[PDB]
Amino acid sequence: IQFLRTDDEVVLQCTATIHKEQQKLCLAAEGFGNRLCFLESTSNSKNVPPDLSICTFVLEQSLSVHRTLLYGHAILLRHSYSGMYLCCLSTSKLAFDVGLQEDTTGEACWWTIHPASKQRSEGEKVRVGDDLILVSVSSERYLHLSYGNSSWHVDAAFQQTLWSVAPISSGSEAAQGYLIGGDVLRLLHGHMDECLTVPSGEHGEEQRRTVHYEGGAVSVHARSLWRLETLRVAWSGSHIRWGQPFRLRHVTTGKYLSLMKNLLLMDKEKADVKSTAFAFRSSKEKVDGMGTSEIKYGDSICYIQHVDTGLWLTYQAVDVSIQRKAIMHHEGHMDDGLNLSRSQHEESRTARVIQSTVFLFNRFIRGLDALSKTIDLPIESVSLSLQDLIGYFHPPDEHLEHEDKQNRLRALKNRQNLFQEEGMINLVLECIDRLHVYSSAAHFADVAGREAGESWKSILNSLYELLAALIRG
Repeated sequence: IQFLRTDDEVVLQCTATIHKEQQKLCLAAEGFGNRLCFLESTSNSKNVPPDLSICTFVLEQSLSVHRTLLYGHAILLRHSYSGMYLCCLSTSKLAFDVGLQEDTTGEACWWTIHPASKQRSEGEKVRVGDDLILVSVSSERYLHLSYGNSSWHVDAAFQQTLWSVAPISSGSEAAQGYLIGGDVLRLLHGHMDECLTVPSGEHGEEQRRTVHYEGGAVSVHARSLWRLETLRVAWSGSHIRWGQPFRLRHVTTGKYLSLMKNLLLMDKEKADVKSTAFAFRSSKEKVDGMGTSEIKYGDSICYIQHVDTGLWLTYQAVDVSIQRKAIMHHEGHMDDGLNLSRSQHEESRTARVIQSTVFLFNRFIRGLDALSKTIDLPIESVSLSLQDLIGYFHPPDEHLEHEDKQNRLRALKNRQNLFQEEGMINLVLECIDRLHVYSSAAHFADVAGREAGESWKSILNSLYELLAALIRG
């Protein structure tokens, strides 16, 4: 029986009815070019990996109207995926939209926690697996589950929804330097200065599915980053222990490492447990809460094992083809030992930004191609993504202090490098080329609709500006 404390990470869950069956849905948001919260299912996990990373919130503050959450407290929920804050927005007749904003000033980002039943009282400690009611301080409406146009949405309304809080991680008891569920990391043969990765961003989607080890500069690039995702929901951010099963998500392409007898990255929808579950072992020799920390970054030598087969993740020596292909084998090599290395928050965020940008721009491009031959043409998301991307690359305002300026400048070079290495310049150029097929905003509108026509020039101007950001000194 555990209590919630600040700096704890949680998923907010509600129960809904789908195909006449109660399914538990999780509160989620992206925050890259979309601010609105939505709902993420945890169904069929034995066959479809859940996307827990967009659903995860950190309990940042908790006060009277690390500290234990009490009923009656106002709390501030930091979305882990974006660094933005759950808030009651002023858009939507009597409901408001719920989403993310940067600004924690004002009452909009604050939520009071209330008993679901007489079982709990104000000032009492919030227990893990207590069903909560959450009230917006700014609007006095409940965090609410609603039905509309054949789907479930989240809004702020004067009707109640019970939310359960599932604990993910507890930052106040996360041992420093140890592997934690949901970590973004690299996997290295340190002696070889090689890391586990996939072919570069100048190859197409189907060409980017194969996995190999590569030395040199990839060890600071986005394509060598992986997210480790455990099989459980509750305590998905607990310490990883030897032999505990997990999936490895390739961040920059979103695909999951899978065994067919070859290794291949597979779409979410194809990523079943038997083919995608691996574990760390400390050699190849024949619970609830954070748990005991066991696997140390930099220090532990780790062997990756496929669970259903027992086979070892290993390499194929180069025959007398430069790079060593990743393969599965019952013996492997005496120097198979992986050294784990934790991703910096910056490169980690940038890799996630790139993967959602690529996904959105690819939809945009496919929409444009369909126009020139029921079309999905996300003009609004494209426009907002481009505004966030241009902010992401904003040069430090000349008014900042020295080290504050130098740190932003260092961060900017890293973002530019990572984007460039993932082929983002050519992606931006391909969007420009497709929009340039049109003579004018009116030409585009005649074909794609008024709204599209009214964003043609502004999207183009943003693409040009982003391009300039992607190459400036």
